[PDB]
Amino acid sequence: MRVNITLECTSCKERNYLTNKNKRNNPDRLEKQKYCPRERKVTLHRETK
Amino acid sequence: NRLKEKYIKEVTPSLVEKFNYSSVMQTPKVDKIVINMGVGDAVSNAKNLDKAVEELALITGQKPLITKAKKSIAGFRLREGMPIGAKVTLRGERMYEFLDKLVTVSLPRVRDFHGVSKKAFDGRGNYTLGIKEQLIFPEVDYDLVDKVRGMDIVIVTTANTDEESRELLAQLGMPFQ
Amino acid sequence: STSNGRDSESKRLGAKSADGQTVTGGSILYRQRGTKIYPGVNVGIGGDDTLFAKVDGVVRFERKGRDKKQVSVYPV
Amino acid sequence: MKQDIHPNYQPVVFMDSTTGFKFLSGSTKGSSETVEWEDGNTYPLLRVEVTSDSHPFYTGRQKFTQADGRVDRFNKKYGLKDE
Amino acid sequence: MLVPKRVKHRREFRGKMRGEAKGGKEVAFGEWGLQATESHWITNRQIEAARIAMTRYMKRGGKVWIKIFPHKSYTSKAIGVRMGKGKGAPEGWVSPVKRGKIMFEIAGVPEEVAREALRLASHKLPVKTKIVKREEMGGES
Amino acid sequence: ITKPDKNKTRQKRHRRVRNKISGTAECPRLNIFRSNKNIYAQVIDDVAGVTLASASALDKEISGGTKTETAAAVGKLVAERAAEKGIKKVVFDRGGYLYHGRVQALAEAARENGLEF
RNA sequence: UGUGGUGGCGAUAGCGAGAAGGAUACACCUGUUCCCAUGCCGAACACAGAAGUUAAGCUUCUUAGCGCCGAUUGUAGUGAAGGGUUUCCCUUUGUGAGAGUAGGACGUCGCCACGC
RNA sequence: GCGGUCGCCUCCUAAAAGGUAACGGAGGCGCCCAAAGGUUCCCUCAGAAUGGUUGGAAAUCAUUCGAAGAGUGUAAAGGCA
RNA sequence: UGAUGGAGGUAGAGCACUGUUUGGACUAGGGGCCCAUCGGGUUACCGAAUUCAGAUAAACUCCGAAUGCCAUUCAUUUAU
Ligand SMILES: [Zn+2]
Repeated sequence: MRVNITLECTSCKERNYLTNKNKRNNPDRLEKQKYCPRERKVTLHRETK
Repeated sequence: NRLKEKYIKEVTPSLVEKFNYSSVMQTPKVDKIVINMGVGDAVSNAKNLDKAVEELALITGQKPLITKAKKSIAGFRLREGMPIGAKVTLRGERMYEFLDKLVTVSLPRVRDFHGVSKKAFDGRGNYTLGIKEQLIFPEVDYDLVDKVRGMDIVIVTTANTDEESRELLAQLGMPFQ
Repeated sequence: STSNGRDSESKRLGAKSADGQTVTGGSILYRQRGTKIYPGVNVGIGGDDTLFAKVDGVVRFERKGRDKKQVSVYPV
Repeated sequence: MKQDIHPNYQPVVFMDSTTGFKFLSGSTKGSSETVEWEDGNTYPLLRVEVTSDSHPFYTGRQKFTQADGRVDRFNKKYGLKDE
Repeated sequence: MLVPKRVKHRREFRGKMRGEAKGGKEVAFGEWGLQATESHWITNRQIEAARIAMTRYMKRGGKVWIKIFPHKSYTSKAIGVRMGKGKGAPEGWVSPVKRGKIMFEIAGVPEEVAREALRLASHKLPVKTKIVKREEMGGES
Repeated sequence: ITKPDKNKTRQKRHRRVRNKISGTAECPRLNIFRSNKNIYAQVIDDVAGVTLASASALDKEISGGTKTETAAAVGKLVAERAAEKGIKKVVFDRGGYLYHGRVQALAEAARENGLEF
């Protein structure tokens, strides 16, 4: 079921974070508001495609 | 309404007569009316509560809830979180108007005419006086109701012993046998 | 024909400094699993219920009436 | 009263087939005939067949010539033959 | 191979115990009783034999009191099996008795038949006994 | 039915507030006390246990009844008596209550009249 | 000095039982228009008021029925010396519990305000 | 030799700091949850007795007694009102 | 070595918790069966509501020792 996953900054285009999900409870892609170390500002992060 | 007027006029000084109360605050009032359509068959088909709520909304002036389960019973096919029954509380002045409907209309429209059974004691001022049918009230539609289940009424007073509640219900209609 | 012979390692709990010491900042005092002794003055709790000393000083032990005990640090 | 999710009610004055008690309230409705000032200015149409005096738990023993339809359905056709 | 009395399990194998001394634990039901004044294990079957040697002198009356019960269990391996592997299957139900404690008690029968039945009992138990009354109380009644 | 008391619940709420911070060394408490007809307040240090300044509703100078306005007057009195003894950064007790009325009436009247939160 | 608020100290502070009170204060009670609220219900929660009642809560006083705190003394257990069977027991020397009790005990200390 | 076992976590053996072996005595693990996480508010359980239509020892109710006899994703300890 | 404060649940007691248990009082009510084809439920065992007395535990505890262990701007002797 579960999958080790990585996040993607939607502005600076980097692979920043790493976390988990359960791919039958969450069919669509994750979106959380996290902190980007490159831009030093809170930025939306999507799942890496 | 009628029944606060009876408390102000006749009920309270007759209570001070028949129990020798030293102050008016000692007099027992009435608090609640609790109603419970205990269906227990929405687990089989869920469209059984779907008309029990329709009947309770007409009978009361409120809507009922839907009750949870707290257990998991194998015999009746029960788990946690199961829709079973439906409470209706009553407070304020809708206590007394519903009691007016109970004293006047309802209680004399039941076959095997006897009124009120005198043993509902519980020692502490609570007469759960259940209802067998559903067709008793004036607002009941033969073209809508099918099942022949019934109601619950939990009369709740602040009286200590049941000698007091008998005299209160004697001074509030309530045709005991 | 035995299905036993399994253990965990020993993980070495217990108080790691006595009373009356001179105790530097941020050192462990009484490692627990499960809160057996609550903290008092200048003592905090980590993730696995251990007990520090925030300020430099002297560890002394107390008790909360009847049930459970306290650790507190007085500078000085 | 929580808003919008409670049923319909108007303080409807009672009546009766016999002697017409006019004091009370109600919830259901109809075509209003006697909006009455001495009571709630509402419907009269709750017109119950029962006085709670007509039943012999309050007034006394009054059913010998009780003369009600289905009662007379036997007790008029041979009821003239009875008496 | 007659076992009268057992337990309900909750643990199969138990550690072989270590008994040193006791005291008190006097007559209170019941009027005439033994005292085991050494210390040993006492099995099931000895208490059967003690029962029957009691009751065949207790004809039409007189109470029998059994105050000791086999809680613990021994184990034993086979013959031909070496040392080695796990503890063998438990066979038997045996309870320890130290000094001081009282094996059995009698009441309702005069003294002579009492001492008859008690010496019939104590030749079937591996402990040196005595015979003691309910001697003195604050109220004997 | 036992009618339940209405200070046992308030003091259970005090006990589950006062675990975190009283902390009244020189940044003391405030207080908020409902009744049916009054509003009281105190400024308390620990571990002296000794108050510093206070005011109350129907004792001294009133405006209305069980109003917010009386509470604003009380907050004016508390903040003016406090700053005559050099106190800046008091800590609220919530008491056992909420912030809807009769309480924020004390609070934001006490803020503007000298105090700091 | 009464009452209310508010703190520490191991329930010796408690639980049960009984009596008394409304100067102020507290509380019950009246009601919902308004801030606000009920998975339904002004029961609470929130806000307006003040006809009355000390019945309840609260406060004061009595009480050793349940619970709490209990000395001294006797014994089991045991460090260090020793002696016999060696499974176990006994003797000198140091330390002593757990039970079972005489007994203590129906609180103590601190601050602010109001009324008197 | 044939059997069984090989890493990790709990309890006992373990001699009241910690540590301590046996093919000694008992059980689990190779995950799960986008909320079962963070904060801010509010709340108190299992049972028993007595009455009440379907309704039955055991559903929804109502009053009273009830320091825990409950719950804590999962084995066992230590905690938590 | 002496003085002082503290951590802990061994020995022994081991009842209040959970397991194992022995006799007496009792019905709320069960009996193969009754008095039967409405009340006495003859006798019977009595578990639970209970409640007296009496025992037991390595994986039971309301309690609880000598001793060892860790510490000290402490004291005496010693020299690590
Ligand atoms: Zn970026």
